[PDB]
Order: sequence, then C-alpha cells, then structure tokens
Amino acid sequence: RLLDELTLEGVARYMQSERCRRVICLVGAGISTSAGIPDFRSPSTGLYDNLEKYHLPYPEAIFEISYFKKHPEPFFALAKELYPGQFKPTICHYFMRLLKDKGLLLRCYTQNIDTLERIAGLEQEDLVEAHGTFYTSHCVSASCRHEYPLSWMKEKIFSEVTPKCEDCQSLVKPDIVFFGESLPARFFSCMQSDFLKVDLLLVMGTSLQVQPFASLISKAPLSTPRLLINKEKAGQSDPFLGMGMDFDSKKAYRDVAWLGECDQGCLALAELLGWKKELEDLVRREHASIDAQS
Amino acid sequence: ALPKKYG
Ligand SMILES: NC(=O)c1ccc[n+]([C@@H]2O[C@H](COP(=O)([O-])OP(=O)(O)OC[C@H]3O[C@@H](n4cnc5c(N)ncnc54)[C@H](O)[C@@H]3O)[C@@H](O)[C@H]2O)c1
Ligand SMILES: *C(=O)C(C)(C)CSCCCCCCCCCCCC
Ligand SMILES: [Zn+2]
Repeated sequence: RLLDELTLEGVARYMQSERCRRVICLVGAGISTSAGIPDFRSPSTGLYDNLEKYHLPYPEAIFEISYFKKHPEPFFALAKELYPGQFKPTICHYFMRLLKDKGLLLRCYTQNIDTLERIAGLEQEDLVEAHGTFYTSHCVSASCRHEYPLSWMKEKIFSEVTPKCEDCQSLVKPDIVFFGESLPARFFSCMQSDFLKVDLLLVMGTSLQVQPFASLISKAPLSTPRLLINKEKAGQSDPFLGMGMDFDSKKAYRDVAWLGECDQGCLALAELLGWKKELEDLVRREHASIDAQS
Repeated sequence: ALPKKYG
C-alpha cells in the first residue's frame, strides 16, 4: 500500500514523497459553516431550521427545480435571509489555496455555491463547481440567456424584487443546480479524465449523500489514498443498501478519517507539512485585506 | 440529459 500508516501523519509523509504529485479535493457544505453558511446536517443551525415561514408543501421543495419553476419567490427570500455580510474563506479554503500555490492541486470538486473557493484564489481551471454557483446568473429564456454578475443578483435579492432579465423580462436564475436538474457537462468531462492520474483524494466537509457527487470517491484508482476531514465518519457503505470508505476493517489499507472541524484538521495537516506559519499568515493577511475593502 | 442531482 502507499501509506505507511493509516493516520494523518502517514498521509503527510506520503504527500511529501515523490509519488504524491496530483491532489483532488472533494468538498461540501462543512467547509463553509465556519464562514457562516449553514449546512444541511446541523439540526440547530442547518438549512431545515426555520423553513415553516415559507409555507412549503414539504421542506425539501425549496431546493427542487419543479417547485422553483412554479414559485421562485421562497428560494429568493431564503437567499436574502442567508446572504453573508462578508465573504471570508475559511482556513480549509486557504489550505486548498496552498495546495494550488505549491503545484499539488489537480482539481477542487465542490458542492458549494457560495463562491468562497474563488475568493480564496482558486481559478476557474482549478474548480469543478458540481452544483454550480451564485457567481454568475442567467436569464432562463433559451433564446436570450443574458448573463448577470453577482453584484446584479445581490441587489435584486436584497430589494426583494424577483430578478427579471433587462432584455426580455424572463426570470434570471443563479447558475446553481437545483435538485432534479442535470449536472454541468464540465463535471462529467473532468471526472472522466482527472481520476486517471490522481495520487491523493482529500474529502472535506461533506456527508457524501448527494449523487452523483458522492460517487466520485469510487472513481479513484484502488491504490489512491483517501483522507476524510469531517466532523462525522462519512462515506461508509450502508449495511442495508449494501445488500465506500473502508477506515476500520481488517482489509483497510488506504482510507483515513480525521474526525473534527475542517479548519482544525487542515491546520494539523499543514503543521505536519511545515506549512503552519504559511497558512496562518495567509489567512490573517487575506482576512485583513477583505476588511480593508469593506 | 446528463445525470441529475438527487439526495
Ligand atoms: N455552502 C454551500 O454552498 C451549501 C450549503 C448548504 C448545503 N449545500 C448543499 O448541500 C448538499 C449536501 O452537501 P454536503 O454533504 O456538503 O452537506 P451536508 O450538510 O449533508 O453535510 C455536511 C457535512 O459536513 C460536516 N460538517 C459541518 N460543519 C463542519 C465543520 N466545520 N468541520 C467539519 N465537518 C463539518 C457535517 O457533519 C456533515 O457530515 C449539496 O448538494 C450542496 O450543494 C451547499
Ligand atoms: C444543491 O444542494 C443546491 C445547489 C440547491 C444547494 S442547497 C441550498 C444551499 C443554500 C446555502 C446558502 C445560499 C444562500 C446565500 C449564498 C450567497 C452566495 C453568493
Ligand atoms: Zn433574457
């Protein structure tokens, strides 16, 4: 096997070996909760808390395409309620910036729509926004498809005006993938190529339940180590549906679970790699610069 | 149509 032990220390030693050249990150809502964006998983602060004001037929409807097409207003009202006062990427986001700066980042596949990867300095070429993004929006009329930046979309969201296209007056929709919509072609094109040559999978802040994103962990070669940094031990096979990640069996050979906050796990990994000062300085500098432009 | 987002 490629890891000398199934620990964070073993992953760090592998990362600094000649074998580890190309890292893929798979991230979800857990990497942005410390930036103030709720996940689904938390019962106290998660998205399903405080949804009865919207009078939905069922809670999940506000994230489903068929409901959005019938009544876009609840989703835009929720977007206003959750729009953050500042966009400060987390320690975890800036750990991925270090992977980019050091030439190790092949790709970040993200389920997040909050743009924080881009704010942290990942480029479009580095990213597969598997569920799209608020970064850009488009008129929904097939004959128009006028594009609008987030500055435009934010103003429509905060004035509580359902965004309409200035050219044709159709609805303007953030470039996100609702439940029930097809994922972007870029997701499948990158998935079919990137996982031929990946040396390490870093999975952070996701429960690995939404498909087809969750299936990405099975696309790596069988020898590729997989490190999960997450509050809970996600990605294991379900004992009923099985009739995945193998952290604990007698056959376990490549999967490591670090259970805790993504910011703390990334800091711990950075420290093992000799990057702790770099990461601390980067986060403090970037946050101070964001404040200086506010 | 490409595979769809599902929970
Ligand atoms: N920020 C966003 O863009 C955002 C926010 C909420 C939901 N979503 C959507 O939710 C769907 C499900 O995705 P998911 O699996 O990422 O979300 P999820 O809520 O189902 O799972 C989040 C996971 O992160 C863990 N977690 C939360 N905060 C953490 C922290 N600070 N450190 C470590 N672990 C932490 C939780 O324990 C859980 O396992 C996706 O389709 C995604 O688009 C996106
Ligand atoms: C799939 O799971 C989708 C893409 C539908 C995401 S689930 C809803 C996530 C909402 C998080 C908060 C977003 C509102 C404000 C964000 C503003 C970003 C610029
Ligand atoms: Zn239009």
